[PDB]
Amino acid sequence: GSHSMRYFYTAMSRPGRGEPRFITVGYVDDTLFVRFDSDATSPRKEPRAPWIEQEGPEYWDRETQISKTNTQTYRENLRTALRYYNQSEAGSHIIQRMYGCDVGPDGRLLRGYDQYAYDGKDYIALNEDLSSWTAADTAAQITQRKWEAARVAEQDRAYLEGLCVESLRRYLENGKETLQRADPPKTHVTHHPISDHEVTLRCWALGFYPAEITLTWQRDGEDQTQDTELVETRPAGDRTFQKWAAVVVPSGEEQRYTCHVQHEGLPKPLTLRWEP
Amino acid sequence: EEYLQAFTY
Amino acid sequence: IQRTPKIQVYSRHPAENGKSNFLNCYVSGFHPSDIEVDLLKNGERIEKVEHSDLSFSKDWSFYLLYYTEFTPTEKDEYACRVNHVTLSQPKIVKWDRDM
Repeated sequence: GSHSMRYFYTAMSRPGRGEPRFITVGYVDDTLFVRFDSDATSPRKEPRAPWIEQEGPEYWDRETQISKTNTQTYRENLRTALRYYNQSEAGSHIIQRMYGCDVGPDGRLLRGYDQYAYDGKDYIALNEDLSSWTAADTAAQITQRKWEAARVAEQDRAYLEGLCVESLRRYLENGKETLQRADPPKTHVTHHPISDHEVTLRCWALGFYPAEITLTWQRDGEDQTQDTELVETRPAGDRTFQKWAAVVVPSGEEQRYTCHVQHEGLPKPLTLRWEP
Repeated sequence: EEYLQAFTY
Repeated sequence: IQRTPKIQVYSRHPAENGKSNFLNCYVSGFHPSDIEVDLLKNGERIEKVEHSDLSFSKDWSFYLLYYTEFTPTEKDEYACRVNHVTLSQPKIVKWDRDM
């Protein structure tokens, strides 16, 4: 179906401990495929998925050069942000960026992104029009003015509508074995008595790809949103993900509860019950 | 693939 | 501002005593990015634990997976110990093969 490519930059200052560290990771959907760390012994863009190893040396050189220039760029960005926020050079600060494109089943651009953060807060973001900016505050408005004058949005848009979708289409083809395979969750419900009159029903989803999933408990067909313990979807470390949802239920009422599972890998949503 | 956005803040 | 890590300790595959597996500690939702994460076997630090490349969610909060090969047994206790600027003391979360 639809697919995404995203690059994630983290630039972290560390006064007294060297120049700011710059890290990039690239994903297609929920699959990491490339990394860069300025603290590496000989920093370069490195493959993290088999299907990207196909790319010739020129790709790796070009990609490495971008990241190496970014290390210097984001060091300047950090220095600039200190001035814009009247901050001292004693503190550690973080700039983040996430950019990329979403394509439809036909590979056409659905939408592009380019968002920046400072110390975990929105700073500036390219609007969906790929022509204009939303600045979060008066400091980011200064960047906005510079970027407007420098036609940054036009360069972003050229990338988002061109290379971003073109390279993502190629990655999807090269990695079709995996990037175009959904793995459905393996599911079950466990039962643990809490006390004589309360029991925990826990609905498990394991081994699924991609990470998007919905797990919900209903009591008598009514969603138990407020009473469900839902953990964050978590990486198993073999590309797949795990999640569970739990409710505490009155003893003897277990059968009034149903677990509902939606996942792209499932032909239809699943209903599970405690199977004593 | 990335592209180089070289304009600073 | 600062955000405290969410912590989950779990295995890659369902735990089966005497069967090799992976012990994972997933830390998420935290900011800033500096974090200290140890995997413990019977209260002692496991050597040579690996971790994922630093990345973050749409809300800018960071996440990392720390992991080591391990063979669960009946007797052996496992845990994750996490420190972060938001924590006045390191947090220990015990592994529970049902969580």
